Amino acid sequence: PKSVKEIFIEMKDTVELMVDLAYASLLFGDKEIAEEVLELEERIDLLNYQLMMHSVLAARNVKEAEQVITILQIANAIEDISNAAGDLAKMVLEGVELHPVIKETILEGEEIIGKIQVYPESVIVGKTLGELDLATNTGVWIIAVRRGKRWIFGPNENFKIRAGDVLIGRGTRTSIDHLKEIARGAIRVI
Amino acid sequence: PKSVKEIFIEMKDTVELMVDLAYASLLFGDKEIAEEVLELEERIDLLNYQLMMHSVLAARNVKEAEQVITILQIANAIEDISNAAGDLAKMVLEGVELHPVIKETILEGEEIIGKIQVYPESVIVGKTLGELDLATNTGVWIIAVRRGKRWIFGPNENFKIRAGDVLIGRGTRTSIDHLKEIARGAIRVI
Ligand SMILES: [Cs+]
Ligand SMILES: [Cs+]
Ligand SMILES: [Cs+]
Ligand SMILES: [Cs+]
Ligand SMILES: [Cs+]
Ligand SMILES: [Cs+]
Ligand SMILES: [Cs+]
Ligand SMILES: [Cs+]
Ligand SMILES: [Cs+]
Ligand SMILES: [Cs+]
Ligand SMILES: [Cs+]
Ligand SMILES: [Cs+]
Ligand SMILES: [Cs+]
Ligand SMILES: [Cs+]
Ligand SMILES: [Cs+]
Ligand SMILES: [Cs+]
Ligand SMILES: [Cs+]
Ligand SMILES: [Cs+]
Ligand SMILES: [Cs+]
Ligand SMILES: [Cs+]
Repeated sequence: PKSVKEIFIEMKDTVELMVDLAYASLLFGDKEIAEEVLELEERIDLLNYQLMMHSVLAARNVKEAEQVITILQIANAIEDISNAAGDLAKMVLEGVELHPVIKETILEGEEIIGKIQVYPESVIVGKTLGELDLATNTGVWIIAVRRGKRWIFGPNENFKIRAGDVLIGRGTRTSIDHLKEIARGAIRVI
Repeated sequence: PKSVKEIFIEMKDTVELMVDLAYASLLFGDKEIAEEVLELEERIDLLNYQLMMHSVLAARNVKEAEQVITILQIANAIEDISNAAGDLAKMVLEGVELHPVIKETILEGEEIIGKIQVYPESVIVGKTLGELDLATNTGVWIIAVRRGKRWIFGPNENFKIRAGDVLIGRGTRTSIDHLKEIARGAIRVI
């Protein structure tokens, strides 16, 4: 038996990832990332359905119905951000020629998206994301990892980095360049 | 003369802030933060109008019209995320009783929102955000600052921290607790 909070947290955590990937796919014109986004859009509809199922069954009296509505209302805004993400994804899958200012805009905002190469020498090779907490210890958020021909989306704390992995992360420009050097093996301390 | 990129970057940077504040206002039931969000919603419509004005005037031939459309299309998704943020803000301004799982959900997601007290002893007192780059050097994003009776939203790199300021930031739970100790003066190094 899942809780409303459980379901709700995954919705928020998933849509945050979806918006990040929609931008990743636009920047790299990557159709596989774009397709991950639409799969996630489905999971959101499924989570929202379940949130409604729990919510509806839970209101006993008037005051509680009133509250259960504030939840649906928020899940609705999350729902709208999810479809918006899907929209950006479709543009990539459609294969339309993107105006150059789009990729530059994603690389020059307060928070950009960056691609990081991991070298054999890097002090992070062998460390899990959990152990590392780059989000925590570097402000760079790892949203995906291209390990050869495969993609690991929304990797967890168990995921262990290998030389050759290409980290896809979000953070400030400075956060990303820094992290890149830690990955070339230029910076031996994290 | 502004450029399309200029306008576009502010749109993306502003909506990212709006979503962050919509959550801040929900968590603290703060009506002033909520009202900032709606003011920002207006600025987005204004930026989008200008983006359209530039875009429309810029397409010379067919291929270029095609590209200018990919821009409008994205500005449209940004537009939808902005209205979604406004929706969350309205719930706070409406003063409706929020279901308890909402504030817990904002405090228990991958990325939470936190309130940070700055003490006289803190090594950050006297430092500008620019100089500091907490986003960069700590992964905590400062989205607003309650300095007494006033709010500084989306503070820039010039903003200089004072004892007594209450920093509103976004980051992982660990990033936020850490930053809190640097603010109590418990941790003398950043
Ligand atoms: Cs490509
Ligand atoms: Cs959806
Ligand atoms: Cs019921
Ligand atoms: Cs909706
Ligand atoms: Cs809608
Ligand atoms: Cs393309
Ligand atoms: Cs650190
Ligand atoms: Cs995963
Ligand atoms: Cs995850
Ligand atoms: Cs590689
Ligand atoms: Cs309040
Ligand atoms: Cs708007
Ligand atoms: Cs024209
Ligand atoms: Cs729209
Ligand atoms: Cs819409
Ligand atoms: Cs309230
Ligand atoms: Cs650091
Ligand atoms: Cs500002
Ligand atoms: Cs700013
Ligand atoms: Cs204070």
